[PDB]
Amino acid sequence: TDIRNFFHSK
Amino acid sequence: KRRMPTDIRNFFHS
Amino acid sequence: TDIRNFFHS
Amino acid sequence: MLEARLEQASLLKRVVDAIKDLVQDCNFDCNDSGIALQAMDNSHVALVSMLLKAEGFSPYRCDRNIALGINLVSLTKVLRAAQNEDILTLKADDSPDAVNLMFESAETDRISEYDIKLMDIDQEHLAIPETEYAATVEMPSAEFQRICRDLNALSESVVIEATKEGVKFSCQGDIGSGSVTIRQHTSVDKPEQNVSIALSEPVALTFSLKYLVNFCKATSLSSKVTLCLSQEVPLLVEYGLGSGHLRFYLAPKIGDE
Amino acid sequence: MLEARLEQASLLKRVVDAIKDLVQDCNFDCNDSGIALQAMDNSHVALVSMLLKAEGFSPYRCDRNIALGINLVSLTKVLRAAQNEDILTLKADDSPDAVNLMFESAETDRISEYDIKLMDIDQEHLAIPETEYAATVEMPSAEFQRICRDLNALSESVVIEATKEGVKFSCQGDIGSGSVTIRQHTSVDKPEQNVSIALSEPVALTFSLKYLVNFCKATSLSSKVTLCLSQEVPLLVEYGLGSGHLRFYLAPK
Amino acid sequence: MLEARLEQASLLKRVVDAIKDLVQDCNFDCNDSGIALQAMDNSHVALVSMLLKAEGFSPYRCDRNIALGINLVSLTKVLRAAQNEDILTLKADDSPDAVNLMFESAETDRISEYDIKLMDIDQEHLAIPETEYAATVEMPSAEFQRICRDLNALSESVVIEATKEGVKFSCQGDIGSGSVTIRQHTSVDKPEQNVSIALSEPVALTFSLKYLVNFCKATSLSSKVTLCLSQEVPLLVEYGLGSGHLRFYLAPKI
Repeated sequence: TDIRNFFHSK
Repeated sequence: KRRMPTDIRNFFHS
Repeated sequence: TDIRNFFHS
Repeated sequence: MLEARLEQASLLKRVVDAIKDLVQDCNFDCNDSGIALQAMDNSHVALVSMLLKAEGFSPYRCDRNIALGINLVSLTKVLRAAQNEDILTLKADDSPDAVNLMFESAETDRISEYDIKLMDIDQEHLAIPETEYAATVEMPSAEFQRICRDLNALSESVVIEATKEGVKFSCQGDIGSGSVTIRQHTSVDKPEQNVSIALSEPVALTFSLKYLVNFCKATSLSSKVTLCLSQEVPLLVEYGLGSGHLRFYLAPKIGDE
Repeated sequence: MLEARLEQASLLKRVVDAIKDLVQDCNFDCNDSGIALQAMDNSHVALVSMLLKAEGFSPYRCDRNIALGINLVSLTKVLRAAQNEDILTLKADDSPDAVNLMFESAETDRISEYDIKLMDIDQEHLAIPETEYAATVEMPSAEFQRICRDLNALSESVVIEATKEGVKFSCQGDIGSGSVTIRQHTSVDKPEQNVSIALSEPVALTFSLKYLVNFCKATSLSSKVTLCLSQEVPLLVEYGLGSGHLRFYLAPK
Repeated sequence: MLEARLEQASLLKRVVDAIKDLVQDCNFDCNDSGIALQAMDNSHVALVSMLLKAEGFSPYRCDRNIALGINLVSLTKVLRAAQNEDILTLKADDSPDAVNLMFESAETDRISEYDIKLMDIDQEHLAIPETEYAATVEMPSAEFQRICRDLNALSESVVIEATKEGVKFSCQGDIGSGSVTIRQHTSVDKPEQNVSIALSEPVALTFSLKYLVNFCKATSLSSKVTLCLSQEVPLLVEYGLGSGHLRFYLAPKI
């Protein structure tokens, strides 16, 4: 549900 | 609940 | 503040 | 089965918007003559009587008599998804659990398709008799709507007095009193403002302005409205649909409110 | 006996819509010159001064001086029942408890009639002195309304600075600061957007934007607005009615 | 230090209006490229990626890289005071405490100036990996907005099914079910109603209609909208700005 499961940080 | 006088069912038959 | 400081009653 | 298509969805949208705020849940009785509706409001003070004649649909096909019990708020939400200039097709199976609506774009290959779950509604149909009315008033529908809105801002009840001079809508309230008097206006260059008064006997009755304001939500259906009055019978407010009609019956106010 | 007939009812509609949100209950003082109104708001920061000259009424007949005490919300509810292009007839007896309003349609042979109960209002009359203003600004009413609403979205107070170059409306808030500067502007093609500034002395005063936004509800009355300023007198915001005027006076902060 | 002047302010006005209801406070990263923005909503369900390329400003001049932390409601209040056809000038100094906006009247000699106090925003930057989508749909932005609103009146979720024939948006709710099927469409003189499907493999994914309705507030920016779908990646809804883009990424409902 979290978009950050598809886009790596930094 | 009783029908009140302002009620179209007093004017039009079943 | 308060219009009546400029116009006499 | 049932299949009936309107070339322009506008009418049905407009028809549903003129009824939904008065009555929510109703049966659409479909037969060879077309799609009819008769429904009373929850307080049983007003009655909606609609006939959409088969003439108005280009293919109309109703193999057996069918009652589609529909929630008008749901139908309004679905109809809002149709464009005014779409092709609308209403469909139903022989043993339907839902009603199917199809909106087809005139330009482009766009197809919107919806299935509305039906309701089980037992409708208490009344026999409305072919009355010869003492007073028949043909007037601009928008003018009647403004009269009703204006007087509703001042009061809850309106007295309608139809005589040889004209018809007078009067009311009284906390602010004071008010009246709007119209006389027939035999033709004009722009004939949308005509007033016709056919009278055989004076009438004077009191009605709820809330219900009349709700009735005036049919103003979008026609530029003229017809008021039919007689002592001891309900008021009839009629909007013509052409190959069909929408009628509102309102019992007069009898109280001390 | 009083009878005052307006050829287009819109005028009274817009005047009452321009007054009601500032002052609710008001006296209409009727005399030979016409219909006058003077009222302060409930917090006594602004003053409404309206004059409707007899010239604007087709027959004007006011036999005696009389005060019509009216609740403007009730009057607004009744006035909404008139069309913009209707003929309005106002009538009153010499010792009245109510006022008679008549709306006649131009085309259709329709007649509407209302009787509005009057109220008793204690008359606060103020003496407004013949002022020579240091700054006089004529500008589009819609532009002044846009400026007032824009800056009211940012702050509660506006500084009006009239100088030789032009007029500057400035404000400061938690978000930051803002300013709109207008200059002397005459045009020969589109003259509705003209700005004239007559200055004899630079002026700088602070005012409540809430009251100015309420003043700008008179925008429907005229395409031009006049702002009159001096360092020690209240701001004057004036809208011309053709046969009369609607003026708002605002004490500085 | 930083100056970006818009020849017609409307663009920025619409751009901020397409973003404000999704994300409140954002960093506008200004560099030699122009002005970029990357922001997740408070959900962490969607991601906004905006690029306004240097080409679009009359002079664009950025001496040093700068992050302008702006509250979008305040920026909307300031931008509402500009006309669509005003001349817009954005400026910022080195180490700024505020951002300066100037609106110049075309006709009159009227000048508006606003200074918006900047914010300190810790945003956690994300890496967008430049994706190849299985299905790419080009369609009228207004039609997509109408579809999203229509289906949002009936349900919370929409299934988008892309095939070679066309695209089907379907939903299920208490009222019943609904679907809008659009087809691959070409027109010559009127190309505003064209629909293109570039597909290598059929796709079918489910998304939140609330977020799509919020995305469709960018409809005023372009007459075309692009939907990009593939399994294991988020949906991409892209609006072209003319020398720049506004992109929304939405994770599917699992």
